[PDB]
Parts: sequence; structure tokens; C-alpha cells
Amino acid sequence: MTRLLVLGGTTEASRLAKTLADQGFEAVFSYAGRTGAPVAQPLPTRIGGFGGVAGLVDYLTREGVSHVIDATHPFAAQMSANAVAACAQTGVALCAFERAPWTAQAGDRWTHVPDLAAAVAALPQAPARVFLAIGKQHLRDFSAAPQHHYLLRLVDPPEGPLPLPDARAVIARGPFTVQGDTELLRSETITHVVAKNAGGAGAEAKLIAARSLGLPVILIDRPAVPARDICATLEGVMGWLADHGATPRGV
Ligand SMILES: C/C1=C2/N[C@@](C)([C@@H]3N[C@@H](CC4=N[C@@](C)(CC5=NC1[C@@](C)(CC(=O)O)C5CCC(=O)O)C(CC(=O)O)=C4CCC(=O)O)[C@](C)(/C=C/C(=O)O)[C@H]3CC(=O)O)[C@@](C)(CC(=O)O)[C@@H]2CCC(=O)O
Ligand SMILES: NC(=O)c1ccc[n+]([C@@H]2O[C@H](COP(=O)([O-])OP(=O)(O)OC[C@H]3O[C@@H](n4cnc5c(N)ncnc54)[C@H](OP(=O)(O)O)[C@@H]3O)[C@@H](O)[C@H]2O)c1
Repeated sequence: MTRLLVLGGTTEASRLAKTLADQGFEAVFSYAGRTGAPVAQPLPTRIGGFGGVAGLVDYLTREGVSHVIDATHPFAAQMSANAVAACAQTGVALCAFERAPWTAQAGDRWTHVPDLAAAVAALPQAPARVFLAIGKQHLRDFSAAPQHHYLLRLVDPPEGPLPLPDARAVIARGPFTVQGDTELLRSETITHVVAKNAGGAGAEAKLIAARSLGLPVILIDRPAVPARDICATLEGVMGWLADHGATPRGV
């Protein structure tokens, strides 16, 4: 019998959790605990790491998980690799719920770089006004280009000093809206946006906002992850679960 684990942290994961609850599945939602107080989900929620591959193996076994939906961020590549390894070791079925990368349309002015360090190298020499729309974990990389003014967007207020000599943070969590990000990029007079190619619904706003302002985006390509089934849409996840024998409680 069916007991799902949703590895979360995305808008996709939240939409899936709502669906799973509404359809009466037995399921647990998992956060890493990267933020101080993550928003509530409509499933019993675990918070914290598993202890690597071995730890996740152990959890899947003791919890009696039948299926894992990896709905983590596309750039949370360690978690995603760990899930491929732990599910292969235990024989638990796994699908990653991740949408196609975002692709450029009319009016976008995008350049692509392979990783965060290359995004730092992409910035111009002369001081600019750069929206580092990349969260918290890798802000320090931009200490290699300290001359810019940086706009940061952080879930929690910083405790430590920031590694950037000219920076302001907004304290906010998404989902973000086009209206909201337009006003931010205007008010801060941003010249350049740095973004990871998440592909998700929750942080596409900054790209549309940039397009409305005529601004360039330096877009970081997704990191390598080992092969596993990919469920690209919510409907895809629900078909995959049905196909692999997951059923709800029957309420
Ligand atoms: C957009 C977005 C982003 N999150 C960042 C900020 C990444 N999100 C977190 C952790 C995190 N975000 C929360 C709100 C979840 C969401 N963040 C979203 C969603 C809105 C969408 C998503 O990501 O699909 C969403 C889901 C909200 C939902 O619909 O419910 C959350 C839970 C909660 O606190 O309420 C947790 C703890 C998760 C956990 O413990 O498992 C990281 C890891 C830490 C941020 C911090 O501590 O300030 C950071 C990436 C990083 O720093 O490298 C960024 C930049 C990813 C990126 O590069 O795209 C990007 C914002 C880019 C910008 O500013 O445009
Ligand atoms: N760019 C982004 O990561 C972005 C945006 C919104 C959310 N996030 C979310 O923020 C979280 C942290 O991402 P990250 O960049 O730190 O990932 P990561 O580098 O891939 O993960 C590092 C370690 O954190 C633990 N972890 C990650 N996601 C977890 C989850 N959902 N449940 C339980 N443990 C988890 C695992 O620890 P153990 O090996 O100890 O198990 C993992 O090995 C994830 O839930 C992710 O979806 C990331």
C-alpha cells in the first residue's frame, strides 16, 4: 500500500501537495529546513535532511514509502541525486516533477552561462545595478565582482554580515508576481538580472518583468543530475502515480 513522499521546496511541490490531499492520498511532504519557518502544506510535513543516501534509504524503509515524487528545485541537485540512488537501492519508484527549462521568447534578452561562477564572470566591468535573484546560498560567489550594486531577495533576514560591499536585501518569499517584480526592478533601477533556469511557476515573474523593462538576463543553465523518470506537469505526475500502482485512501 501506497504511501507517498514528496520532496518539496517548489511551487510545483505545493501544487502537488494540494492535489494529493484533495484526492485523499497517504503522503508526507519533506522540506530540507533551509529556511526559518517554511510555509504550511496540507500533508504531514517532515523538516530536515535525511543523512545522505544511506539516511534516505533508511527513511524510505522505516516509513514504508511506496513512491517518491522529487519536486525539489532543479538546482537542488544533491537532493535529487540522492533520491535516484536511494530509490534504486530500495526499489521505490521515483519521478521528478520538474518543468521544462524556461525558453526565450520575443522581447527576452538572455545570455546563458553554465554555472554561478560564470554568471559572475558575465557581469560587466563598470559598476552596474544587478538583481541577484538567486537566493542566499551562493551570494558569496559575487564577492568576486564586488564593484556592483546588488539587490538581494532573501526569505529570512540575514544574521551575518553580507559578503558584498554594496547591497540591499528585500526580505520576501514567493510565489512572485509580474506586477510585484516589475515594481521592484523599477524602484531599484536594476540594469541586469541574474537568474537560475528553474522553469517553475513561482519565480518566472522576474523574467517577464525584465522583459517589460527591456533588461538583460544572465541565465544559469541547470546542473547535471543522474537519469530518472521526469514528470513535467502535474497531470504527468498523476498519470505516473496511477501507472505505478499508487492509489488513494478511497475516502
Ligand atoms: C522562487 C523561489 C525561489 N526560491 C529560492 C529563494 C531558493 N529557495 C530556497 C528555499 C526555500 N524557498 C521557499 C520559499 C520555497 C519557494 N521558493 C521559491 C518558490 C516561490 C518557487 C520555487 O522555487 O519553485 C517557492 C515555493 C513557494 C510555494 O509555492 O510554496 C521555501 C519554503 C518556505 O520557506 O516557505 C524554502 C525552504 C525549502 C526547504 O527547506 O526545503 C533557497 C534554497 C534558500 C532561500 C533563502 O533562504 O533565502 C533558495 C536558493 C538558494 O539560496 O540557493 C530561489 C532563489 C531559487 C531559484 O533560483 O529559482 C527562488 C527565488 C528567485 C527570485 O528571487 O526570483
Ligand atoms: N535553487 C534552489 O535549491 C531552490 C528554490 C526553492 C527551493 N529550493 C529548495 O530548497 C531546499 C534546499 O535546496 P538545496 O539547494 O539546499 O538542495 P541540495 O544542495 O540539493 O541539497 C542539500 C542537502 O539538503 C537536504 N535536502 C535538500 N532538499 C531536501 C528536502 N526537500 N527534504 C529533505 N532534505 C532535503 C539533503 O540533505 P541530506 O543528504 O542530509 O539528506 C540534501 O543532500 C530544497 O527543498 C529545494 O527544493 C531550492
